[PDB]
Amino acid sequence: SKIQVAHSSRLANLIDYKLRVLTQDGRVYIGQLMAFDKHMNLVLNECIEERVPKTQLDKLRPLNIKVEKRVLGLTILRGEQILSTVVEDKPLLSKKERLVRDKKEKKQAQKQTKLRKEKEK
Amino acid sequence: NNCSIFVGDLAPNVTESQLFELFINRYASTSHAKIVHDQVTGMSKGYGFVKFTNSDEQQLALSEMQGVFLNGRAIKVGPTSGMSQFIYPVQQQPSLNHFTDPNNTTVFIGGLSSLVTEDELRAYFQPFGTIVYVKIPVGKCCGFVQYVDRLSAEAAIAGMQGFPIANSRVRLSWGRSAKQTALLQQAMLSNSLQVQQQQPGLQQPNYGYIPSSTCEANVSSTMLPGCQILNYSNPQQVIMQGSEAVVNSTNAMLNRLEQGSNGFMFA
Amino acid sequence: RGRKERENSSQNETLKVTCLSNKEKRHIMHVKKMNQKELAQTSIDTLKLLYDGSPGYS
Amino acid sequence: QSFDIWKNLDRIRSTKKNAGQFIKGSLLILPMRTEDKQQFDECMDELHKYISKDILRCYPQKEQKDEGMLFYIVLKDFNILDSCFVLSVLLAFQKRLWMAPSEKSYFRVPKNINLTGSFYLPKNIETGSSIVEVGFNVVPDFQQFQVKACHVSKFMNELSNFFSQVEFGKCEANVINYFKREYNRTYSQISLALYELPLIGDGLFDIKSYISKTRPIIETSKAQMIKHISEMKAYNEIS
RNA sequence: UUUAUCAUUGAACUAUAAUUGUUCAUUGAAGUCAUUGAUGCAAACUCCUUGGUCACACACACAUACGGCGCGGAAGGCGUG
Repeated sequence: SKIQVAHSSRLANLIDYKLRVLTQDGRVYIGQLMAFDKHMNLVLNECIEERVPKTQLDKLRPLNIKVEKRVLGLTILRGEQILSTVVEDKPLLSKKERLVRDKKEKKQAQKQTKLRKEKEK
Repeated sequence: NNCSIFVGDLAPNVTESQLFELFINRYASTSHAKIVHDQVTGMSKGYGFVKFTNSDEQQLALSEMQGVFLNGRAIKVGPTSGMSQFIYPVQQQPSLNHFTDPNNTTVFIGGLSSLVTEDELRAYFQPFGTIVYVKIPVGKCCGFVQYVDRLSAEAAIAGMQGFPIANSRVRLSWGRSAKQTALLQQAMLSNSLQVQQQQPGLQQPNYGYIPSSTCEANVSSTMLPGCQILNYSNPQQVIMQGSEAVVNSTNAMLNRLEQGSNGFMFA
Repeated sequence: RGRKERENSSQNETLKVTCLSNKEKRHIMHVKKMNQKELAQTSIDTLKLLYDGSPGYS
Repeated sequence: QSFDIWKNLDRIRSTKKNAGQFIKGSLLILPMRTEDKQQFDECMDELHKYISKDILRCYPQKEQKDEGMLFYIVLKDFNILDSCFVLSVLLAFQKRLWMAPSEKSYFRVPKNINLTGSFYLPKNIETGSSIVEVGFNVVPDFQQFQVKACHVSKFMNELSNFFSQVEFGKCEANVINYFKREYNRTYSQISLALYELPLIGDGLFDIKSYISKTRPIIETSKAQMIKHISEMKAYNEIS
C-alpha cells in the first residue's frame, strides 16, 4: 500500500502507527498503538475489528470480499491470542512535527519540575 | 410584589412568633413568615422565609437586620429571590371582560323573534347540562342561559350555533348576569370605571360530580366511580344520584310525549 | 481561481463584515460556554415529578 | 354490471393485465360466525370442490358457547381471483341467512344485498375507495381491513385494486394457531368482563372499606356544592 | 433462497424410537430480540478525513525508449564525517 514501513524499526519506533494486527482466529484489529509491554499487550486507539464470514470463505478459496467490521474504539488487546502485526497506515503528523512536539513536552516537563521545586521551597 | 427574605443560622429557641415579631412591625409589614422545621422531629433547622408585600420595606428590613442579634446569634436576613437561557414565561392579563373568563359559564342568546317563551327556551338548552334559570328580557329579543359547567356551555355553543328558532337565526356569545348587567349600566351611565367581576368558582377538587350530566328526578348508593355520586337538582339543591334515574327519565319523556301530542305544553 | 468566476463574483455585491471589541467577544463567549455546560449537564426530569403519586413510584 | 359471480370473475380475469400470478408469502384469515352448521356445510363442500385444499384451509372452534360457532377461513398462497371468489361467496352466505332464507342458491347474489365485511391480514404489508384500514385494532399482530356497502362488481374491482397494490411477504409458519390462541384469549377476556356485570354492587369491590374511605369526602363535597349554590344565588341576586 | 421448539395422552393414523408424519387440544423444563430478520448478488445518488490543491509555459520528444539539469515537503534505501 506504498507506505514503505521502516527497514530497521522496532516496537519503540513503530508507536502511533495505524497497525493492522492479525490474531490466531484472523480477527484483524486496525488501529493506532500507544503502548506495549514484554507480553506484547497492545492498546489500540480508534480500533476496528474485521472478520470474514463462513459464506465468504468459499469465495475467498481459489473479486470482492465483504468483510464484517465492528468498531471497538479505544481497546486494550492481550498478547496471548495474537499472531502477527504489520503497519497499515502512517499517522497524521510527521517525524519533524513529532520531534518539535517531543521538545515541547520535554520543556513543559522541565517547567513542571521547576514549579514543583518552587512549591517545595 | 411579595418580596421574600431568607433568614438563616437561627437559634433553636426561636419559634415563628419571635420571627414574625422581629420581621413585622419594625418599619415594615411582613405578610407571612414561616420557619422551615424538621419533617418528623419538629425542631427548626435554622432557616425561615419572610414574604412581605412591598419590596422596599423588605429591602430595608434586610439591610437593617444584616448582623442583628437574633436569639444570641446572627440573623442573616439577606434576600432569597430577586446568565441562563431558560426562564419561566410571564404574561399580562386580559383585564377580565366576560369573554376571557374561564369560569364564565352563562351564554348570551340573541336574535330571537320575541316569540319564544321561557319553558321552551329551557327545553332548547336542557340536555346540554344542568341549568339554574332561563329568564329573558322583555322587548329586547334576547336572553341569558346560565349553566353550572363550562363544558356544557361549550357543547351548547358548538351545537346550537346557526340553529333558527321560530324562523329566525340565533346569535350566541358570552355575557354577564342580570345584576352585573345592571351594575355595568349604572357605571356606564356616568362612565367612571365600568369594571366587571369574575364569576365565582366551584371550590375544587370535587370528586363526586361528573360534568355534562342531567337528572330530573330511600337511596342506597355504593358511591362507585363508574356511576354518578352527586348531582345538581333541576329547579334547586344537591341530590344523591340513585339507580332509578334512567327509568324516571324514560317515564318523564313518555309523559312529555303524551302531553305534547295533545297540546298541554309546547316545550 | 477561474477567470469567469472572478468576473461573476467581483460584480454581484460586497457583503458587510461584523466585528466586536475584546471585552464584548470575551463576555459573549463566556456566556456561550456557560450555556453549553449547562445544556450538557441538564436533562428532562418531567416523568419523575409527573408520576409522583403513581402506585408504582416506590 | 350483472349480479352473477362468474361473469364478474370472467371480467376480472380479462382486464386486470395478467393477474394470474399469485403473491409470494401471502396469507389471509377470515373468522366468521354461523347460527347453524348444516346450511354452512353444503356451501363449504361446494367451495372445497371449487377451491383446492392447499390454497384454502378451514378451522373449527371448540364448541364452548354451544350456540354461536366460530370458523376460521385461512387463504394461504392465494391468487387474486380465488380471493375475490371466496370473499364474495362467504360475504354473500353470512348475510343471506338473515336477508334471503328462501332464495336457495349458494352462488347467485341478489341485488338487494350489499357486501360489508371485515378480514384480517398480516402486519408486513406495503401499499406503495371502499376497503379501508382500521385504527385501534384489537389483535396485536394482525391488521383488520373493512369493506362496506358494495355491489358484486364494485366488490370485485375494489378487492382487485387492493391486492394489486399491497405487497405481502415472509409470514410465520404456525401463525394460525397463534391467532387462534390470541383471538380466544381476547374474547374470553371480554366474556369474563360481561360475566363481571352482575358482580358490581357488593360483590368484589371491598365495599365495607370503600364506604368508610369516602364517607367524609362526599359530605364535604356536598357542602361545597351547597356553598356553590348559595354563592351563585348571592351572585345572581340584584337586591 | 433458507429456518422460527420437544415430550405424555385423547378421536383416526403412516408405523423399526422417547407414536417420530398428518388435524385439534390438557399438561410438563428452559424458552435471544430479530422474519421490515439472516446469506449471496448488483447498480445509482449523497456526505465525511487527507493533500504543494506550488514556480514558468499551453510548448513536438523518443531504441542506449524517453534531456529524473526547479523550489520544497512526506516515507525509505545506500554512503561519509
